[PDB]
Amino acid sequence: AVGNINELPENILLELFTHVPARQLLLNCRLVCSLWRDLIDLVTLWKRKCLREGFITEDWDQPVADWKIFYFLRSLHRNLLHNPCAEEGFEFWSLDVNGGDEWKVEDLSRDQRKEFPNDQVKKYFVTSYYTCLKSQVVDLKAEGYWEELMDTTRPDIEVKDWFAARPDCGSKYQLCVQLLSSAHAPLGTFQPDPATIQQKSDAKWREVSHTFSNYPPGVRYIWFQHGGVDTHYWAGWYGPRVTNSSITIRPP
Amino acid sequence: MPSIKLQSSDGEIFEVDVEIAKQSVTIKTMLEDDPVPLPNVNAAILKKVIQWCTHHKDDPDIPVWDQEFLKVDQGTLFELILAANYLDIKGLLDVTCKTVANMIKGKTPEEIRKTFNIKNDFTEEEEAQVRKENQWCEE
Repeated sequence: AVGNINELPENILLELFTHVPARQLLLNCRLVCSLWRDLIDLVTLWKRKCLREGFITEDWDQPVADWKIFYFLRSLHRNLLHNPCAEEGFEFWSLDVNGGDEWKVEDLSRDQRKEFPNDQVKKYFVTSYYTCLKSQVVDLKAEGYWEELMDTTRPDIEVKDWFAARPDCGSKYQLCVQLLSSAHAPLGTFQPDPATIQQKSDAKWREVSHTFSNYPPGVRYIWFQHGGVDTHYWAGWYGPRVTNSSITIRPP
Repeated sequence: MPSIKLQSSDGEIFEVDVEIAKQSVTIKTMLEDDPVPLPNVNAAILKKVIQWCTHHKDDPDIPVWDQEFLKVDQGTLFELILAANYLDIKGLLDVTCKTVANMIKGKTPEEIRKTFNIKNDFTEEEEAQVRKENQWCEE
C-alpha cells in the first residue's frame, strides 16, 4: 500500500504535475513542500508537458534558457489579431480612413491561394481609389499576457502582413505598428522603409515582417494599422490588397 | 477464449481474455505454460485493473464511467496508478493521474497539504524565497 501521495515514485509525481494547470503548479504547488518544489523546478516536468501537447518532439535540439517560460509562451501562442483574413467582413477593424468607394472584401483566386504557405487564406481586404486605412488594437492582458510576464520576460513580438500592389498603383501600401503603454503612449514604432515597400509592389502577394525585442517595461497594447495612401495619380479603382495579418508572441 | 493466467502478489490466480489483458504492454511483451506473477499488484487492485480494461477493450473530459469507477479512497488510487505504471497501461495511467490532479486544482498550499496530509517541510524564509521566484507569474 502507498499511504501518502509522496510515497509514489518521482516519475509518477512528475506525471501527476503534468495534469495540473501550469499557473497553479507554480503559484500553489511549489509551496506545498520542498519535494514538490524541487520536482516542479526540474526541466523534465515542463519538457514533457510540452511533449504531451505537441509544442515539441523527440528531435527537439535547441537550447531553452527557461522551460517554464518557454512552456507558457508556446501554450499562449496564436494570432492575436482577430479576423485577419476577411472571413467575417470588417469585424474587429476600425476603418480609420475609408475614402472613395471604400474598403471592400473579396475572394482570392484558387491560383492566388497557393501564394500563401497556408491553404487557409481565402479572402482579402482591398482599398479604394482614395486613401483607406484600418486598425486593430491588441489588448495583451485580455489575450492572456499578464503584466509581469510582459515586464519580466519581454518576450519577442512578431508582426506580419501580406499585401499586393502594382508598382504603378494609385495608392501606396502603408504599415505602422506601435507598442503602447497602459496610457496608450507609444513605446516603439515600426513602419517598413517605403523604398522596400515599392520594391515589393509587383502585382504579387508579399509578406512584410518585423520583430520587436528588448522593448521597455510597460507594454500593454499593440496598435496595428494598414492600407493605401493616395499618390494623387489615378491608376484604377482599387489600391493595395492586404490579408493574413498577424501578431504573435514567441519564446525569446 | 484463449486465456492467460495471472497471479497476484497475495496468491490469488486470475484468468483473462488474452487480448483484453494485453492493454498491458508489460504482459504483452512477456508473451514473446504456468501463471505469470505480479509482485506489485494485489488481488483487490488486480481485479479493478482487469475490470477497467474489459470495459475499455472495445474503444477507438474523463468519461462519466471512469469517474464513478474511481470514487475510491486516496490509497487505492495510489495503488491503481502504480499497477498501471508497472503494467504499463497508458489509458489507466492517464485517468488516475488526472483524477488525482483534479484534487490539486483550485486549492491553496495549505489546502493541498490537508487533502493529502503533507507536512510543511519549509522554513518561512524558504517560503518567502519561493514567492520571490514566482513574481513573474503572479498578478
